[PDB]
Amino acid sequence: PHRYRPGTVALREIRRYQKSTELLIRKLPFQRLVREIAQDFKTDLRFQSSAVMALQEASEAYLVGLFEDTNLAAIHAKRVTIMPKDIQLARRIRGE
Amino acid sequence: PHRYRPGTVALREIRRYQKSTELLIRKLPFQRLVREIAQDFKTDLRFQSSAVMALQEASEAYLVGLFEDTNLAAIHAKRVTIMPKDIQLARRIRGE
Amino acid sequence: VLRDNIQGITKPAIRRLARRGGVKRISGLIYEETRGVLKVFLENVIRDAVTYTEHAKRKTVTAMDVVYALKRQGRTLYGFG
Amino acid sequence: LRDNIQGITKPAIRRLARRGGVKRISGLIYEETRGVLKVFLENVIRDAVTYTEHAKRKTVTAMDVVYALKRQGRTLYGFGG
Amino acid sequence: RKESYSVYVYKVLKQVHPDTGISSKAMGIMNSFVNDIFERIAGEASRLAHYNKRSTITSREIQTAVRLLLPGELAKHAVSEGTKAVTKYTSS
Amino acid sequence: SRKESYSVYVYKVLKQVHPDTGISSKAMGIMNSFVNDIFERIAGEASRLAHYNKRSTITSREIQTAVRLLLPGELAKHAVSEGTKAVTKYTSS
Amino acid sequence: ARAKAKTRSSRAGLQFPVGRVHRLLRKGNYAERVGAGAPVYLAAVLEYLTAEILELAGNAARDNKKTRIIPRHLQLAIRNDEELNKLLGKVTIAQGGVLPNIQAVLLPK
Amino acid sequence: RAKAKTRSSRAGLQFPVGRVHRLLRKGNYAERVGAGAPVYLAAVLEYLTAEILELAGNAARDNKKTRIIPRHLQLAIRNDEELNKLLGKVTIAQGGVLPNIQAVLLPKK
DNA sequence: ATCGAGAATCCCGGTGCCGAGGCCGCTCAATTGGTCGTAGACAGCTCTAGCACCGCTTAAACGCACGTACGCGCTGTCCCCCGCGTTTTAACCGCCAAGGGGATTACTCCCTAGTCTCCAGGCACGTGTCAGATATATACATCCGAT
DNA sequence: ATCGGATGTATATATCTGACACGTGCCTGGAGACTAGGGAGTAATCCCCTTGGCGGTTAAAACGCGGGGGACAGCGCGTACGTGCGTTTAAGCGGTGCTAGAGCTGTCTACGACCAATTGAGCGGCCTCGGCACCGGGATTCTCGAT
Repeated sequence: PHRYRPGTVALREIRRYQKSTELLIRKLPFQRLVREIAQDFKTDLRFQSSAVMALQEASEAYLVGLFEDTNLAAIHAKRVTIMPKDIQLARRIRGE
Repeated sequence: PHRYRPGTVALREIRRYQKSTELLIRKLPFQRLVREIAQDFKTDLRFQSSAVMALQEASEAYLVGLFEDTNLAAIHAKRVTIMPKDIQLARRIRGE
Repeated sequence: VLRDNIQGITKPAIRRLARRGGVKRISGLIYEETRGVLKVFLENVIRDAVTYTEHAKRKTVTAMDVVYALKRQGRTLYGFG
Repeated sequence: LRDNIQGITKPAIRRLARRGGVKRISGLIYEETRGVLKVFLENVIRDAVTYTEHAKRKTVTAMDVVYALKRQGRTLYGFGG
Repeated sequence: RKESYSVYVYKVLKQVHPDTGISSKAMGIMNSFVNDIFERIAGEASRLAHYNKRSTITSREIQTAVRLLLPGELAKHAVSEGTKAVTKYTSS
Repeated sequence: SRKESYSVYVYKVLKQVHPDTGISSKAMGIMNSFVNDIFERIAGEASRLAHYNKRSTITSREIQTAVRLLLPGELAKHAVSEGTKAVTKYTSS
Repeated sequence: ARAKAKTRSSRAGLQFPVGRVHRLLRKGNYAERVGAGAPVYLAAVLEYLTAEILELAGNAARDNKKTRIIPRHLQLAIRNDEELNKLLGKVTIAQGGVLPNIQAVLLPK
Repeated sequence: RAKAKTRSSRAGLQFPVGRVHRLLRKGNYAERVGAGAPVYLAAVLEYLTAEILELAGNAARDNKKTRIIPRHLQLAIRNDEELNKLLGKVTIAQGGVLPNIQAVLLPKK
């Protein structure tokens, strides 16, 4: 049967998700997580849909930038797979 | 015919220069460099002594922080020596 | 009361975010670390957003509160508001 | 006037690395460090001279340096302000 | 009444790309950009006025703020784009 | 008289926390710059808070919200407690 | 008695509102007084920056065979220009996506 | 006149309520300034100063010094995690750096 | 180093749909003419600190020789993440329904800006003095080369 | 593992010295009294956007299964960076002089705040058809298993 090599489909996914501008995170689970987190600050708190969308956009942008930094740190260590130590180093150098 | 093994005195001067607060950079060369850099922006410019001291303190604090990030990046790549690639990665992740 | 919604940030979602970030291979421990850092960032933003909402004597978190919180933390989101 | 970048000697950079916790240093660190230091100094001094020129002065005060450093986020305590 | 720069951004667009439109989301983003740069330059000008013990914000305050904020030639043209306008405003 | 600083008040607080400890001139200037920086941070955050809500007055509520926004949790709770105690004592007399 | 009204923006040859910028500066809690030429200067700078972004945004829209500008075109224009990227390096654009970039080490040999 | 008592003494503070009120009024922050705002701000500033000075005095005692120097202030700030977070982007002149060596560089045998 | 099967993706044309653009009615904020207070532009004086110069001393930078240990390349193991097929599952969309609270206006009341008078807390200015930096002698913690 | 030589810290003591802290005069800014007016707290109301639920589709998530490629450990090499020593350079350090210019003072005029009509620029409502999303098809290009 036809089977692609382990490297090419990841590159196709990279190109596909770099051309697009969509979210790639499901809206309802993210909204549920936002309400769960906000429940620890004020009880019976209502959210505006624009606020949830803004939170999703900001968190996604932050995660994408952190992932570029993680990829840079992985390549620096002569690696292709990103590891949690790469994320930790990126957050340390950034200041988080 | 007495010698210290490599790294012993290199382990020294870390405690020595982290225990101290002196500038470690010569005053007159740094003042000359500051005047040379400033003479490009404006001709016949005077400097207060406190201004040059503030510039020196800021520049050394920035360099020490950058060298800390460089050391972290070098350790991440399973190395002890710091290389210009380490400085480049630190500056890239810091957003500079 | 909601619980265990951090697991709703699924492994394919983190994989897609890594693909957008330019990542070819992803380790198995990336997902938990990413969930943790996402949670930390989300509490950091939401605390300030709820502070802004409470100062206005409002019970609804508007998008302007989120925008102000992000600009306070140095994110400066464009679009909303 | 000219060639004052070499006044930042290699032992000075070694002492700066020792303060930063560096144990072993390659030979190319000195030139890269001189370049980064020059870039940082130009970035700070340009705004310091801008603040000086706006005030219609001919001397660069420490306050101008402090204001420029705050404008780049490198807040400094000890020289007024 | 909600006020924005939508008509002004559209007018600027028509004299740069006469046959190009713009979406509502992009217009909102442009409004956010204009408000952000407005408050950035105004805050820098206010800081400059406070530093020099001046109680007024003049055109040179805005000029110095533009020099401090905008990087490189992006400032160099903008200052000119500012100064010419003031001259045209001065000679009615 | 041609200059104003916080050296008197910082030294008064120093004698309360450490009755037998002094402070150098450089450290006193650093403390003055720290106090000035925190003053600007809180005042600017309060001004932005008053702008966002279409208010024209900076009150204790704006300062309290600015303290909550700027300072970290355990430090901001104690700062809020101290400010509330000061406002209640001032209002009582 | 009074002459025909002439707006300040057209007097300075601008498209952005000089009067609105003057009003915002007066009511923005920036200084006790606001000069006459400060709103003109600020409006000119804002209009110049708007035109500078819109030119590259229209170029990017044309490169995608589109006649309208979407946030993707604004993001591409800002991230492609070095000075615009520097000015907006800490700015997030909704629905803008990211710039296409793949590291050379990840490409197939 | 029923004699003058400072508002700092009325609020049980050491920082000047009147000076803070004057600075808030003259700082172009808002059109009006409330009565309790200088009291609240003076209390917060006094508490923060007390925290800094207490930790700096502890550092001076640990260094066998009866006078606080910038090194003690830097040690106090960097050894407290929330003080460090508050002043993360702040440089202390003549403050030095916190003594710390990575465990990898230490000799292993 | 080639060749071909097969999957991924680009291009052309037709259909539809909803939102950017244009037009009109209508407020209300920008204009214009005018007066008045005062902010700073400018002339002038001062004194101080920034720049230039010189001689001496010695701290530090530089050049060089030697060694060793660590960066780098190569090789082998194996394990774990990726591609892919099959089976849940809950995200999403369309739709309905109740009501909570976010915008609005009216009213009034009290909190703060503003002004006058008074007086005392804080800022230059000066001076004693001891905390600490430095120098000298003594004791031990550690590093290293054999053993 | 272990011991002794050889350094490099720590420790105790004397000895200046120059910032630190405290007293003192005085002056300018804070406090008390009093008044007017607008910002905002408080009531009340509307309606719109949020929350909650439900049914059907199906795209996305979960899970298992090869299996090949990358992570990692080990080994050898050789060279580049340390450590120390001798030599040279120039940085501190202490004066001295000179003057550019930062800071402070006194007029006084142009510029901005403020106010009272006036009206046209811009905002809100409302069509409306064209850019773009989608589908359906074919054609083109990239990838991998075979020589």
